[PDB]
Amino acid sequence: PESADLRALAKHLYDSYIKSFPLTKAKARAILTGKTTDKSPFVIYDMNSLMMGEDKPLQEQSKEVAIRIFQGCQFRSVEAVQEITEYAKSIPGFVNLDLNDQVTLLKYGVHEIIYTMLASLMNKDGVLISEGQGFMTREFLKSLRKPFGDFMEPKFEFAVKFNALELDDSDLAIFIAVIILSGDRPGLLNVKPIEDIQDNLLQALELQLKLNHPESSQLFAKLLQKMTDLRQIVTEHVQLLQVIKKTETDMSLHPLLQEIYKDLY
Amino acid sequence: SNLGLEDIIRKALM
Ligand SMILES: *c1ccc([N+](=O)[O-])cc1C(=O)Nc1ccc(-c2nc3cc(C)ccc3o2)cc1
Repeated sequence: PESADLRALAKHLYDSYIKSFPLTKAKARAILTGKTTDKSPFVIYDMNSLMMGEDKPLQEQSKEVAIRIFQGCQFRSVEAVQEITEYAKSIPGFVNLDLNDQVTLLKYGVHEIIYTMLASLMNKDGVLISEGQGFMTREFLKSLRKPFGDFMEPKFEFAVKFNALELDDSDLAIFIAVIILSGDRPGLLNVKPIEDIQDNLLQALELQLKLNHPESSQLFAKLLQKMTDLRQIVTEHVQLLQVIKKTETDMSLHPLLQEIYKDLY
Repeated sequence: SNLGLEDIIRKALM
């Protein structure tokens, strides 16, 4: 009965996730594998293939190129933000929380979730861009001038490890709900009901991983460590902000590469 | 442009 209720919670979350997120992990992987009906993504793997790509314009200045990238990617994240917000409303107990706390939890949580989404678009070789119609290689991105060449590499490093857990959508639904109901965000008024919902979600997650991945070893534990890696990845992004503001001049970047980065995070 | 992430979220919650 306890276990039945943990299974029912997992199902509720999964159904709600499918309703809220059009871009699922299964859909990303079907594009990355080829199972998909339609023709494959165009591969950008060098400057020539970059120029030969145009599936997507004003003249950007030197010491602004990087900040304009971070700002632009954050603005294009809004539909994800809205999707996550919608999913969050379906998490039992969440809308009965203090409005102030709902907003806080999302303000911090969304960035961690956006990285989990980013991982679904990646493999060890590259990342899907331009609504899944393009594929930009990891090798190419790593080859670009300092500081840009170090922008994406750590997200690939995380994504290879995270994707090695082999989570599916039904697992990810509960994972993301666990990330959102973090009782340690700064400024929370009433933590008790938050940590209480998250404890229930943690139960549900444990059982889901046992049932969906009976073969695995410390999958629960390994997955919980990824919250740290996401945390860590989010806290860091600032360290990129301040390598920029004083870098060995200049920060020219080809306009198609600036366009591509605004699709990342 | 004075409306940030919280505005998007608050709007979406309402
Ligand atoms: C956009 C495109 C490309 C890259 N990149 O490293 O290649 C990065 C980005 C980008 O802007 N990433 C980004 C921006 C903001 C945050 C962020 N904002 C936060 C606010 C709060 C309150 C908590 C945590 C936050 O993380 C993360 C990453």
